[PDB]
Amino acid sequence: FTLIELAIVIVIIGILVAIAVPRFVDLTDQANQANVDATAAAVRSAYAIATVQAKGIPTCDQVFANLEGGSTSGSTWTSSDNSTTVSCNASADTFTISRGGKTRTLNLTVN
Amino acid sequence: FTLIELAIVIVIIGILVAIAVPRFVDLTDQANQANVDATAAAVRSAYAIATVQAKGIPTCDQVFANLEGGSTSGSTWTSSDNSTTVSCNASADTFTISRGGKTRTLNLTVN
Amino acid sequence: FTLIELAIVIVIIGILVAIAVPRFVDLTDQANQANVDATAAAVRSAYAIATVQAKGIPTCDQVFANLEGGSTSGSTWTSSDNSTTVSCNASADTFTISRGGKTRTLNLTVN
Amino acid sequence: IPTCDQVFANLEGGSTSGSTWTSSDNSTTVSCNASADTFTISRGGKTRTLNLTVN
Ligand SMILES: *[C@H]1O[C@H](CO)[C@H](O)[C@H](O[C@H]2O[C@H](CO)[C@H](O)[C@H](O[C@H]3O[C@H](CO)[C@@H](O[C@]4(C(=O)O)C[C@H](O)[C@H](NC(C)=N)[C@H]([C@@H](NC(C)=O)[C@H](C)O)O4)[C@H](O)[C@@H]3O)[C@H]2NC(C)=O)[C@H]1NC(C)=O
Ligand SMILES: *[C@H]1O[C@H](CO)[C@H](O)[C@H](O[C@H]2O[C@H](CO)[C@H](O)[C@H](O[C@H]3O[C@H](CO)[C@@H](O[C@]4(C(=O)O)C[C@H](O)[C@H](NC(C)=N)[C@H]([C@@H](NC(C)=O)[C@H](C)O)O4)[C@H](O)[C@@H]3O)[C@H]2NC(C)=O)[C@H]1NC(C)=O
Ligand SMILES: *[C@H]1O[C@H](CO)[C@H](O)[C@H](O[C@H]2O[C@H](CO)[C@H](O)[C@H](O[C@H]3O[C@H](CO)[C@@H](O[C@]4(C(=O)O)C[C@H](O)[C@H](NC(C)=N)[C@H]([C@@H](NC(C)=O)[C@H](C)O)O4)[C@H](O)[C@@H]3O)[C@H]2NC(C)=O)[C@H]1NC(C)=O
Ligand SMILES: *[C@H]1O[C@H](CO)[C@H](O)[C@H](O[C@H]2O[C@H](CO)[C@H](O)[C@H](O[C@H]3O[C@H](CO)[C@@H](O[C@]4(C(=O)O)C[C@H](O)[C@H](NC(C)=N)[C@H]([C@@H](NC(C)=O)[C@H](C)O)O4)[C@H](O)[C@@H]3O)[C@H]2NC(C)=O)[C@H]1NC(C)=O
Ligand SMILES: [Mg+2]
Ligand SMILES: [Mg+2]
Ligand SMILES: [Mg+2]
Ligand SMILES: [Mg+2]
Repeated sequence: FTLIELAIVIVIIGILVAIAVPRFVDLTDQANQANVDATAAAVRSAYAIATVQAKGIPTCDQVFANLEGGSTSGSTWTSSDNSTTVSCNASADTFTISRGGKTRTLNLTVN
Repeated sequence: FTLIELAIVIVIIGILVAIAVPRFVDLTDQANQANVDATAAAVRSAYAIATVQAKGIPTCDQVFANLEGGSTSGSTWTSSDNSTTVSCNASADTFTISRGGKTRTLNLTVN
Repeated sequence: FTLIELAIVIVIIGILVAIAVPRFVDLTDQANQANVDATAAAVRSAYAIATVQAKGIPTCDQVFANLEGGSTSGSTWTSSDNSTTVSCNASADTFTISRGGKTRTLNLTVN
Repeated sequence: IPTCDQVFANLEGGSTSGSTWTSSDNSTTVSCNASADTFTISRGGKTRTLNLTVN
C-alpha cells in the first residue's frame, strides 16, 4: 500500500471508531416477571376450566391437565424449558408460580 | 483494516440504517380499560356468588371474600399489584372499579 | 461496526424474520353474539323477578328496573357502553335484544 | 383492524404520503393495498410482502 492510502486509513479508522454502541443489558428480570404473570393468567384459566370438568372444586392434577407448555410430577408443573415452575399446596388452597426468583401466588381452593 | 474494507463498511452502514423501526407507544390506557372491564366482570360474579352464600342481599365484605387477585381493607379491595381498586358505597348501593383514571360503576344493592 | 459484525447482523436479521406471526381477526361477530345471548339470559331473569314484584304480569319498566348494566329511556334499555340495546313491543308481547347486527327475540307477555 | 395510516404512524425512520411510507434516505419504500389486505416492502429491487388485513 502507498503511504497516502495508509494515511487515509489512519484518518478513517479514527472516525469509524468513536461512534456510540449499545450496552448489552441483563433484561432477564423484566422478561421473567412477564413469564410469571403470563403463566399466572394461564393457571387461572386452567383452574376455571377444571371447575367445569370436575363439576365442583378441582384436584391439583385436574388443574395441571389443562396447561399445555410443560409437564407435571405430583403437585408441581414445570415448563418444557425447565425454569418456570407452578406448584400446589392443596392443604393451603394455594398455587405458587415462579421463575428466576420472580414469583406470584394464587389463593384458589383446590384438593 | 484495508481501505477497501472501510469503504465496504461505509456503504453497508448506510443501508442497514434507513430501515423502518417501530415507535414505542404508551398503550396503558387500552390495557387499563381492559383491566377495569375484566375486574368489573369478576365483581359481578363475586356478587352473584355472595347472594347465594348470604341467602339474600350480601354485605360488602361477603362480595370481596369471593375475589382472588388481591386484598381488602374495610369497604375496599385492591389488586396485589396495587393499581386496580374496587370500593363499595354500601349506602349508595354501588361498587366503583378503577385503574389509572379508567373507571366503571356497578349499581348492585349491598349492605 | 466491523464488516464481520455487519455480516453477522445480515445473517441473523434474515432468520429472525421468516417466523410465523398471527393475523389480527375481527372476532366481534362471535363476541357480539355472546353479548346478545348473555343479555337475553339477563332479560329472562329480570322478567321472572318482575313477575314476583308485580304479583302478576309486569310492565316493561318493571322488567328493565331489574337490569344492572345500563340505563333506560321509555320502552328501551341500553348498555352503559351504548352498543347493546333491549326494547319492548308491549302490544306485541315481545322483547328484542340486539348488538352490532346480532339479534335475539323473547316472546314474554308484558304491559 | 387498523387503517393504513394508523400502521405507518408507528414507524419512526421516514415519512408518509397517502398509502405509502418512505425511509428518510428515500430508497426503502412500504405501501398498502388496503383493498388487497397487503403491505409491500421494497428497496433496490429486493422485495417482501405481508398479507395483513387493513383498511
Ligand atoms: C414426580 O414424577 C417425576 C417423574 O415422573 C419425578 O420422578 C419426581 O420425583 C420422584 O421420582 C422418583 C419416584 O418416581 C424418586 O424415587 C422419588 O420418589 C419419592 O418417594 C419415595 C417413596 O415414597 C421416597 O423414598 C423413601 C421411602 O420409601 O421411605 C423416603 C425417604 O427417602 C427414605 N429415607 C429415609 C432415611 N427415611 C427412603 C430411603 N431410605 C434410606 C435409608 O435412605 C430410600 C429407600 O433409599 O426412601 C423417595 O425419597 C422420594 O421422596 C421422587 N424424587 C425425589 C423427591 O427424590 C416425582 N415426584 C416428586 C415431585 O418428587
Ligand atoms: C383497612 O385495613 C388496612 C390494613 O389492614 C389499613 O390499615 C386501612 O387504614 C387504617 O389503618 C390503621 C388502622 O388499622 C389506621 O390507624 C387508620 O385507622 C382509622 O381509624 C382511626 C380510629 O377510628 C382513625 O383515628 C381518629 C380517631 O380515633 O378519632 C380519627 C381522626 O384521625 C382523629 N383526628 C382528629 C383531629 N379528629 C384521630 C387522631 N387525633 C388527632 C388529634 O389527630 C389520632 C388519635 O391521632 O384519629 C384514623 O384517623 C383512621 O381514619 C386507617 N388508615 C387511615 C385512614 O389513616 C384500613 N381501613 C381504611 C381503608 O382506612
Ligand atoms: C327517553 O329518555 C331519554 C333521556 O331520558 C331520551 O330523551 C329519549 O328521547 C326523547 O327525548 C326528548 C324528551 O325527553 C325529546 O324531546 C323526544 O321527545 C319526544 O316526544 C315529543 C313530545 O311527545 C315529540 O314532539 C312532537 C310533538 O310534541 O308532537 C312530535 C313530533 O316531533 C312533532 N312534529 C311534527 C311535524 N308533527 C313535534 C315537533 N313539531 C314540529 C313542527 O316539528 C316539535 C314541536 O318540534 O314534536 C318529539 O318529537 C319526541 O318524539 C325524545 N327523543 C326523540 C324521539 O327525538 C326518551 N324517549 C325516547 C326513547 O325517545
Ligand atoms: C402524498 O403527499 C406527498 C407530499 O405530502 C406528495 O405530494 C404526494 O403526491 C401528490 O402531491 C400533490 C398533491 O399534494 C400532487 O398534486 C398530486 O396530487 C394528485 O391528486 C390530484 C387531484 O386528485 C391529481 O390531479 C388530477 C385531477 O384533479 O383530476 C388527476 C389527473 O392528473 C388529471 N389529469 C387528467 C388528464 N385527467 C388532472 C390534471 N388535468 C389535466 C388536464 O392534466 C391536472 C388538473 O393538471 O389532475 C394529480 O394528478 C395527482 O394524482 C400527488 N402527486 C402525483 C401523483 O402527481 C401525495 N400522494 C401521492 C402518493 O401521490
Ligand atoms: Mg382443599
Ligand atoms: Mg344497603
Ligand atoms: Mg300486554
Ligand atoms: Mg379491508
